[PDB]
Amino acid sequence: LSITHSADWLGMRATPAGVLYFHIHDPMIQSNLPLGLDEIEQEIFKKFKMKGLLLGDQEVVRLMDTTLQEGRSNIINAGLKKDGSLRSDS
Amino acid sequence: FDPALLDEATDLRNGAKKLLEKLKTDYFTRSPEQHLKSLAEMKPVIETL
Repeated sequence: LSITHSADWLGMRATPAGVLYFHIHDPMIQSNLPLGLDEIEQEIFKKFKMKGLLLGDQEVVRLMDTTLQEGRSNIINAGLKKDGSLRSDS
Repeated sequence: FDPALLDEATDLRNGAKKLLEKLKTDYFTRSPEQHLKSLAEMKPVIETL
């Protein structure tokens, strides 16, 4: 619906970027290693990585996670390798 | 050599590795002092329970 009406609804025709689920909860961190406050905050953050489906593009993933330069993302279930291509586990 | 035996000995060695890592993550990711501090910290909650 969002794509089919995209041109009419707000202005121009669009392209499916992805469908994402956001888990609403207050997670508990189960760590065997002692964590500083920043590291804890980071783990809590990681617990909110969105599952779903994406469109395989350097542009798409980078747009969804502008922090991601190389490796795995903590927001979207996708990653960028050193070569730059989308990694297969995405 | 013997590919079966060759690849089997490595399994045994990796077995030793996993055992050690398990021992480490179990008891030695925190100092004994840290462990005891955590334990002592939990005391008031137990008393409430």
